[PDB]
Amino acid sequence: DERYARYPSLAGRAVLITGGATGIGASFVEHFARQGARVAFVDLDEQAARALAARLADAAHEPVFVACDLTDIAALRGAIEAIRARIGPIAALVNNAANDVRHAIADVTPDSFDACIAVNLRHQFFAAQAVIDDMKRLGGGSIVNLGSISWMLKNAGYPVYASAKAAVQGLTRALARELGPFGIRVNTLVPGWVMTDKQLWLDDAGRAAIKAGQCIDAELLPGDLARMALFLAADDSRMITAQDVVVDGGWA
Amino acid sequence: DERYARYPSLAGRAVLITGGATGIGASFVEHFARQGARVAFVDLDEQAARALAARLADAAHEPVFVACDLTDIAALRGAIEAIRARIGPIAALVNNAANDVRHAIADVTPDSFDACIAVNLRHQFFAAQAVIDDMKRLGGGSIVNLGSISWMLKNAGYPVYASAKAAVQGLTRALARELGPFGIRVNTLVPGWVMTQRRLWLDDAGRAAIKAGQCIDAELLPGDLARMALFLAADDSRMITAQDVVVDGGWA
Amino acid sequence: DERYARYPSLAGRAVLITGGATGIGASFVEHFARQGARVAFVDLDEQAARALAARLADAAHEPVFVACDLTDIAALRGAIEAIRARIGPIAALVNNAANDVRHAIADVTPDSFDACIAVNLRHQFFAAQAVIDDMKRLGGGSIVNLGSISWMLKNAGYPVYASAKAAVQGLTRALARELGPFGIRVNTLVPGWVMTDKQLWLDDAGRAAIKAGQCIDAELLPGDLARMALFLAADDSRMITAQDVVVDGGWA
Amino acid sequence: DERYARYPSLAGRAVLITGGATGIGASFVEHFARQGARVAFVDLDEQAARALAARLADAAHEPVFVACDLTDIAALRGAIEAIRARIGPIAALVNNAANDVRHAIADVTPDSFDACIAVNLRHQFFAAQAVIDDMKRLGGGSIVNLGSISWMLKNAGYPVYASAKAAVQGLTRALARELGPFGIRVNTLVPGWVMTQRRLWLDDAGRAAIKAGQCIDAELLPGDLARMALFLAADDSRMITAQDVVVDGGWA
Repeated sequence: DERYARYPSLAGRAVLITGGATGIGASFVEHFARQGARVAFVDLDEQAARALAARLADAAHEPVFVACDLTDIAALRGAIEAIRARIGPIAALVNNAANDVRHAIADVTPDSFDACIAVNLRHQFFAAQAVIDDMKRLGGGSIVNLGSISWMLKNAGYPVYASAKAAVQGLTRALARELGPFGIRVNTLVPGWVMTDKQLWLDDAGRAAIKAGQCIDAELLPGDLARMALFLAADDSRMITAQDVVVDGGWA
Repeated sequence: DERYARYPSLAGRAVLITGGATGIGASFVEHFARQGARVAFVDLDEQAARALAARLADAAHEPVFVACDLTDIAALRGAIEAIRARIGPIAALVNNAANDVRHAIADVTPDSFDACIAVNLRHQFFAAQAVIDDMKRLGGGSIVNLGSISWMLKNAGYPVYASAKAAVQGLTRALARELGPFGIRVNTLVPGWVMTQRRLWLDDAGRAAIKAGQCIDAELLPGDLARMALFLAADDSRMITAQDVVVDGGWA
Repeated sequence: DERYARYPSLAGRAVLITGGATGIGASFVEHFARQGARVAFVDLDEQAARALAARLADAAHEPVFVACDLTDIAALRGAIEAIRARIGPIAALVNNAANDVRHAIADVTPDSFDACIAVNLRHQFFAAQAVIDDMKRLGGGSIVNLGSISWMLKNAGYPVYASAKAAVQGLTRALARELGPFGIRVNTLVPGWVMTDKQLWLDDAGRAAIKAGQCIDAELLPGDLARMALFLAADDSRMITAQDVVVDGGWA
Repeated sequence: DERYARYPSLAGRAVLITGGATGIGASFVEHFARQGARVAFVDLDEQAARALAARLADAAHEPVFVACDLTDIAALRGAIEAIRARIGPIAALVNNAANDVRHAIADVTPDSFDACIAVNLRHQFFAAQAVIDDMKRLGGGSIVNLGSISWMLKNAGYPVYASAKAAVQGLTRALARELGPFGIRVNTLVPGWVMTQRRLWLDDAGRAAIKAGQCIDAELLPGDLARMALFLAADDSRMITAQDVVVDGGWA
């Protein structure tokens, strides 16, 4: 859309997005590709991944995909290595992959707790760990960790997810301190209730909750999040680090 | 600088900046003018205002201004009315004017308290009040209120300034709730220690404090803040409202 | 009530409460009096003040009252002087007086803005200013500034009140830094929606909002706030300073 | 110390503390025991646990304990069941056990990540899970989760610990929402730099950092935290839930 910004510093920039095949992940892939970045992404959904790359084949750089289960850290490290060979040293990382499946407090088991941490928090740390050397060599970079307003609203229904997403604050801040001396910014990008393909299907009370919660009476869309990530990855935000950057219509 | 973003939605957009003639105010005026906006500003200092407009006369629109004292709400309102006559309805307001002069707790008088509130907080409210109808007519807009990390760091030296700048949170949030039904966003933009003053001129302890405080060991510049204001005023940030948008190298 | 704490350090302690005649102010007066403190309070409502002192005449110390309009700083300073003569150097100050009268954005005038700041924020600063020397002489003390969840929830209906109450954060933090070297703690005490005599009179939507907002489905009462203030004024909280101490059932 | 509060509601109250044998854990055990509570604790170190109970055998109730490894959720659950047999239904839980061992970003492995989450966050969830039914039966209760200012200060040196301690916010808030309908409060208790280590033993720079950070130039002690936990577990704090209750001298 011609109304929105063009970021010269993203042209040719190596950008890695996790969980990139669907949802806001796919919006990140599309937006970066349309800015001329050299995008790569990982996901489990190979069919969706191929579709996304195909509809972006007319970008400056067709996005690169590697299938990966991000609960498997060895696999993730291998995928990042394979990606670096194709797009070069990673300059921006969007730690997006998540799973907000509901779970009752009483039903949580040690294994289900661990799985929730694995699919929401743990890979953010290990993906960051794997790109630091690249960013040092580049003279800086930007790591964008996906958070959530879930815990900020004190939502019921998924206590380990709320915990995992609040954890991102600590991850972001700790990494920002250690990586800032190398020009690496680390920020948490916090979506509100994003209307995706998966998310008029609510009941009246759900619509009322969004309208009462948000200050702005409009649907939050993937592109709202993606444009914020563009700015955070671009040179334009070089002194923004350790922030909780909330894009939510004013709810939380 | 050709590395930074261009925002097509700012071309021709009417933007009003308070305290525009010096400091970060002048950086906001210049950045908006260079994006092609129709900029107006107010400032106490007619000479500084004249100089700023003159050196931006080669922009798409030469910035216009009214010299006045915004502790005088009648004068502020008259200035905004005169500006609206010259640039049309206001689409973005940057509520920037401030005065951080130091004051000891014991030296504060009722008059000096009131003056500090007048020059730091009060005009933000009244400038906003004066542009709401324009933004409602336009179908949206963006109000950017300047905050400060002073109170976040619990700085000594200016307790009424710390109070006035913390107050901006409440102003922002209250306005965001009432104005959001019309597509008007209201955010607080929070600078760190901006080198308008510079690190080199400090003593060893002063330099050390900034280096220890910030995550990134680089000088924060007016342009870091101005680029964030561009994004907040542009269509790109349509669902970002009620935020404390901190640009400070990771200090606060 | 015999179930609640007894604070030995409050016995005989000089405690000043502003706006003490009604509402949570009166609850502070009662609670401190029942702990054996030497209480004084200021208020405009002389009838209510006399009633409150009369029903507490059987405490260790009958509370002392001085009528005062806290928009008049000279009067406030005079009242504090008169109070010090009766209860001794002030060891704890509860900056409680407030007025949350609703006001439309469009209806705010320079005078009404100023009056809202005067009756909500300004006297907190000046009462603090007037007790610092006492607390230095005592070797420490505790200043408790009343805040509000209004601005935290981004409530509509009173933008200058929201601003004034957010300002308390800056006041508290700035004072905490400067006064901490003298053992003076400064904290913001933040009530939720307190059910007072003034506040089953809501409509169904109002009750639903409180039940949806609070985590705990019970009425917040003055005593919930008053017990927190006891702890903050007592020796028990000697290392708690610069906090936003929220007592609200989990809403904000 | 006769200067501090006595909480009548803690007499006979069943209180469970994790990591009870050392550090602030032992201070919690002692303070609750001296208030007349029926204390139980778990700890890895059977010898330290035995010593602690022995030196508190003159309390109204000698503390009881189970030595176990709370990275083993089966063992934790078995311990809590054995404790409930000995002290009755649990009315207050202090989720204290932690390990802040330093770790370089590059040295973190999947195993070491998981172990850090296990010893800092995971057991908080499972201990809470194990006491909910008791608190529902009792008609209320208090769960106090230990946080940290580490991540608030953006400390380097232990990124997974910072992550795990930030996660506690989400755990607290999520549990507070679901448990509040039963009168169960859930709060995060956040210590500063507690002198368990002491200022005198630091180098000049270390002392300076605490003096510059804290508003109050005094050593934070275990008792500062323990008294706050008493208040949070006592009836006195019945409407305080979902909070980050920071006891840190004004640093964070």
